[PDB]
Amino acid sequence: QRIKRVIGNWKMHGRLSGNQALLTEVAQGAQAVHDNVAIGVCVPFPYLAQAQAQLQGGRVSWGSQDVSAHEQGAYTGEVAAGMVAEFGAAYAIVGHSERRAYHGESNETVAAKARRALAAGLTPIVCVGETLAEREAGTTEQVVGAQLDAVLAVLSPDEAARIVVAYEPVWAIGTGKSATAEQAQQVHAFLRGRLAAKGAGHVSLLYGGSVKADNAAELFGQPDIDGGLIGGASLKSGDFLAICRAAK
Amino acid sequence: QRIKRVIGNWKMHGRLSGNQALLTEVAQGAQAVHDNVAIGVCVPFPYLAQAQAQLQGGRVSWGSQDVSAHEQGAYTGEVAAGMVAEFGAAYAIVGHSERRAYHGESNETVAAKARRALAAGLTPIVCVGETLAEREAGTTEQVVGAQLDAVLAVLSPDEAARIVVAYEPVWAIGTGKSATAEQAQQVHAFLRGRLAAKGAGHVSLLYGGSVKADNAAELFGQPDIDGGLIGGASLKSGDFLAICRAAK
Ligand code: NA
Ligand code: NA
Repeated sequence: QRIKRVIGNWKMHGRLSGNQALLTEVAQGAQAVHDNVAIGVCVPFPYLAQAQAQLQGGRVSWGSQDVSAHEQGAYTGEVAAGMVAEFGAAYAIVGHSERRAYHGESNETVAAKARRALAAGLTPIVCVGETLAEREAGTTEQVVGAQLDAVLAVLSPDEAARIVVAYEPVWAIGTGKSATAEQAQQVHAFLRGRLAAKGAGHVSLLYGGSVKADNAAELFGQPDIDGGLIGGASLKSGDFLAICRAAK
Repeated sequence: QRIKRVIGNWKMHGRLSGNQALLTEVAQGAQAVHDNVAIGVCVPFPYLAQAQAQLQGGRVSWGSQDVSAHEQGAYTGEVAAGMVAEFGAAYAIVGHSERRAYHGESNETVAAKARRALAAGLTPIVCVGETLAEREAGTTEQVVGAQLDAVLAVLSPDEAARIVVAYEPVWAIGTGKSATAEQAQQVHAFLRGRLAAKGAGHVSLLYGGSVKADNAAELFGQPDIDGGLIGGASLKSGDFLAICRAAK
């Protein structure tokens, strides 16, 4: 029995007063979700203090959407895992496809980010995923395998047991193709096998493609999908809670 | 006369209790500095709320070390200029050499960041600077000129009159080489001419190389150097205030 999780990635959205509305609604609605679902939100850096003040003591966790590969130094604009941790955050997303694409983050850089998260007392949500070109070239397993291996290679098994992994079907996001639950399960089963070989087979594997209120039950019903890293639906409390309830 | 400014770039340093100590010392010391010097600190994103609570109503301004090229969207980890503005920040650093190198930010991306900063009511500190390879190839003017032109091209003159520009001699970093005051002036005079041709000739031009208590007066005495964007010396209140006082 592995941990079920529904974690919202707000991405670059939110201002103080809209954040307070979403956070109150989610905290109030979360009381009605089955108690085995770990619910969390990852907010933009400046609002970590707000998320703490509003959610502290409740069942909703919070986190950042990135952390630096280093603990300190001449890295203008970057935020250290140690900084995020001081606001009682539980999570840090590392290696999101948007950052691998737009910021050029390599497999090895993501591995360093995972380690920094752990060292600071956060649970890293380690994102992996292949592009359309990669999938059509038949290299899905080589790619997401190399991404995950790079992270596992710098951790002991006991450290690896503490991560979360998220699969993003980048090939189905704004390309004209779409993913089925079965196609998701196929990659999750592959990733589960790599985790087991490391001795981290119990780690939560979250689906990070398009998750909406109408498809959550089908996706989360798959045997190796333990929940979701939710995009746009995480911005409207009704949709987000609907998704949280489907993870029972 | 143009606005004299000394702005500390903390880079990726600081935790809550050390931040409070530095902020207190700087605010207290700032009360004795000549009143024509605009003193500011740019802090990591999670501490913008802390800088506001501690500095509000005083003469020390605060800012972020970056802002997104976009106002909102699917840009996991990125922080919008609007978000920074809600914490009463006056500044955002855009195009720092560390971000052009480590994050691949192009000339045109920096220009978009400047615009987002202005639209949100921040003063962007637009960083320009050439590498060693560039300087030794004789291309200093072609490079820093292109970097500045990209930002000026997307602004009207009235908009351009609101920016700050900082020159970073990237060629002096980890190279053993150093810049003289006369060399700094030569580049500033070139950048001043480009600003004047746009109708933005009154803009503050800050020197962003290595500034220490013992060299500040010589650098800031140059006719086109209006102050400094300070690195490591910004981390110790005594050294930072020394630098601030020299901008009289
Ligand atoms: Na399942
Ligand atoms: Na001067």
